Amino acid sequence: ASVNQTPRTATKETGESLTINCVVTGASCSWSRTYWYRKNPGSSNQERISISGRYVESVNKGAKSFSLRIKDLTVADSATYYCKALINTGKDCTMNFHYDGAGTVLTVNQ
Amino acid sequence: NLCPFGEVFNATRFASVYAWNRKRISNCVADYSVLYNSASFSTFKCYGVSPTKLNDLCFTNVYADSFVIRGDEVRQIAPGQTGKIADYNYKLPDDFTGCVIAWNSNNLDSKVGGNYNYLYRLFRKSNLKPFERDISTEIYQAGSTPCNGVEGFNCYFPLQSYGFQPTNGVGYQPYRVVVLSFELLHAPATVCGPK
Ligand SMILES: *[C@@H]1O[C@H](CO)[C@@H](O)[C@H](O)[C@H]1NC(C)=O
Ligand SMILES: [Cl-]
Repeated sequence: ASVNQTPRTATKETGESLTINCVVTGASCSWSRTYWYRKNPGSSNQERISISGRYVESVNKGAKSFSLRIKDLTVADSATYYCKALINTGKDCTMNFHYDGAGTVLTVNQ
Repeated sequence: NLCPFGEVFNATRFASVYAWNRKRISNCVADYSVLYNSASFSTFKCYGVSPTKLNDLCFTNVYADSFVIRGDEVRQIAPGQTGKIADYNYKLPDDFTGCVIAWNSNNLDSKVGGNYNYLYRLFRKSNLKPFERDISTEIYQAGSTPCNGVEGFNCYFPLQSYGFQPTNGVGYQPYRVVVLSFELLHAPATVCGPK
């Protein structure tokens, strides 16, 4: 059905870190993480987030969740962050579509 | 009783080509004349069967694959084609028996500022076999050095967004595609036409 992404909004000072969690919801079928991405204010572009260095990700099939962690936050990290998953659906779990979380609006100050 | 072809063509959502969908059609009657007598398709090509004769034919099973690609890639959805789509996303066999149908879907699948929700695979260690599907997301090692799951030079994420913009010319616009496979095996037929 859907992906529940938390937190929906966030404010942090420079140096802190942000953790985002995405829970696959209303699914009796399997799913997989596709990627995370950001939209910068005033732009429609989706910038995929490459996982390395200060971007750490994890996946927890037991809890039907996947997460992203961002360390050493800077002002330019202010953006809305999204999680994308590929989810099987339908009676026999025979179809698949991509679903996005509703996003985390990150504001970074100082 | 009546095959659910409406659900395939009319579906509000379509798959990304790399994660293409397949619907098995069986134990039902199919009136294909509704398709071929429709002028809303930009491509309608059959291989090994004449579409007008479908309404008087029976098959063991029918399969309906669906996905979105750009207009100038529809050419790759044919037997014996090469290209990123044919090689790395959706491959028909050389002896394909079925029909390829497509139409411009700019008015559903384009978005102002760009629709990034349709993806394709850009790299792969080897070509797909016919009707193989690959939904993996491993970093692609394009040079000699192992990537160890980290992106960088010659270490590439293998999926890429189309980014369909309404201001794009028609070759770059999204096309919805339906591939019908007609399977004939030594078994009772379960998909027949109205005759
Ligand atoms: C899609 O739905 C409309 C509903 O009015 C129907 O007339 C049409 O035949 C359907 N398309 C197909 C391919 O069955
Ligand atoms: Cl994490």
